[PDB]
Amino acid sequence: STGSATTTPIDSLDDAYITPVQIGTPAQTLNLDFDTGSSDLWVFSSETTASEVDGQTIYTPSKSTTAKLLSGATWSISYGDGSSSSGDVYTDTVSVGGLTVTGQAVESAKKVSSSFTEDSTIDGLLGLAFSTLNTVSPTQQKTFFDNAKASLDSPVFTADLGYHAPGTYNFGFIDTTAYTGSITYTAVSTKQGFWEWTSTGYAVGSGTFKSTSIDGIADTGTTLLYLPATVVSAYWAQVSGAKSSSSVGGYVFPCSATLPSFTFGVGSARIVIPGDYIDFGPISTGSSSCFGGIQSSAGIGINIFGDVALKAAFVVFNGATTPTLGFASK
Ligand SMILES: COC(=O)[C@@H](N)Cn1cc(Br)c(=O)[nH]c1=O
Repeated sequence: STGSATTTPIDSLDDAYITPVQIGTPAQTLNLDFDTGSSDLWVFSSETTASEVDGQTIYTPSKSTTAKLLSGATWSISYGDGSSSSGDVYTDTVSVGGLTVTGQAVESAKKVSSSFTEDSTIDGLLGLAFSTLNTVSPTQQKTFFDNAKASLDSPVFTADLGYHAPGTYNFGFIDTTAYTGSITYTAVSTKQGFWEWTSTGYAVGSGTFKSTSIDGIADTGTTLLYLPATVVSAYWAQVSGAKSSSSVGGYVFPCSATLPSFTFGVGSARIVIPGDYIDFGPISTGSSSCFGGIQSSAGIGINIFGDVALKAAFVVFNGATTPTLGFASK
C-alpha cells in the first residue's frame, strides 16, 4: 500500500504545515501538524475543555462507529517550545492520503496549552518519530507510520515541504519526479527516539565550506533551524545590522537586509537554503526589525533541522530495520 497527502503552510511565514487526516467512521477530517520530532497522534476533541477550544475542528469519538475507548490509557506531552497537552485515548481508523490504519491510537485532548488554543488552524499533531517516545501510559502506543509500515510497498515516508507553497507527505514510496539529482543517505541514531543524524558541515552564502560534524534531528514539527552558537554567529555576521536580542529571544536583522544562503552537508552532498527561507518577518506588526530563521541551539540541548532546512530538500525517512535519512535537492 501507499499514501500521498498535500501539506499546506498555516500562514504566510510557513510557521507550520497542516495535512488533512481522516479519523473514524464516517470520516472526520482534521488538519494535523505532521511532526517527525514526536510520537503522539493527538487531536482536539469533544472532550477538550471548552474554554481551550477556539476555532479548531474537533474529533467526536461518540460519532465514530469504529472508535473504542482504550481503557485506562492516558497521555501527557510537553514540547520544546513549552507547549503541552494531555487526555485519554481511543483506538480508531485513521487514513492519510488513501493509506488506512485500523486500530490506531488516537489521543483525545482534555487539556491543551494556550499556544494550541490560540492557533485555530491546527487540529492536533501526528507524530512520526520513533514509537519509543510515545507518551501513552500504562501501555505505550505505536505511531501511524509504525502501524502502517508492514503494509507499505516500502517502509518509508517522505517529506517535501514547500516554501510559501503546498508540499507533499508520501508513505510507502519514493517519487523520483519530486527531486533533482540523487538522494544522499546518511546514518540515523534512534537512541533518543528521534531521526537523529550528523551533518558534515556548513557554508554561509558563497563562503567556503566548513567541514565539521553537527549532530541534530530532522524535525518537521519545528519551524526554525537551530544550530550551535558558533555556526549561527558565523551566519549572522554576514548580515549588516543583525544582532542577538535577549528581549526578542534570538537573532533579529534589519528588514531591509538581503539574507545570504546557508548550505548544510549531507555526506559529500550539499543542501542549499536560499536566503529568503531564513526571513520570518517583522518581530511585531509594523516593525523594521525581522526575526531570523537560523537560531542558536545553546538553550535547547540539541541541534534541530526544522522546516527552514527541511523545506530546501526532498527528505526520505527510511524506516527499514536499520533506519536512515535521505536528502535530495529539488
Ligand atoms: C504550533 O506550531 C508552532 O507554534 C510552530 N512554532 C512550530 N513549533 C511547534 C512546536 Br510543538 C515546537 O516545539 N516548536 C515549533 O517550532
